[PDB]
Amino acid sequence: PGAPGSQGAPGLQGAPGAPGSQGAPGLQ
Amino acid sequence: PGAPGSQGAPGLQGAPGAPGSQGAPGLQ
Amino acid sequence: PGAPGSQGAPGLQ
Amino acid sequence: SQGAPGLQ
Repeated sequence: PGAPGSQGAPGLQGAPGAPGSQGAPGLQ
Repeated sequence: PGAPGSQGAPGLQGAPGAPGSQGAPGLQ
Repeated sequence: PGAPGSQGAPGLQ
Repeated sequence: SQGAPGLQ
């Protein structure tokens, strides 16, 4: 029955990141 | 004692959400 | 029964 | 008994 270390919650996201400065065309 | 080492850690993606790196140059 | 491990990944992009 | 990390 017990199994310390067996499959728990399947890995999702885990190490999410993020885009940096997406910028915007404030020019012309 | 269940199934040893059953964890299925994907460890992929899990971070790339909002994509896009435009940094639309401006100023001028 | 056994244990359906991960038949889906909740979330989105 | 148990002994799991997980998630964010």
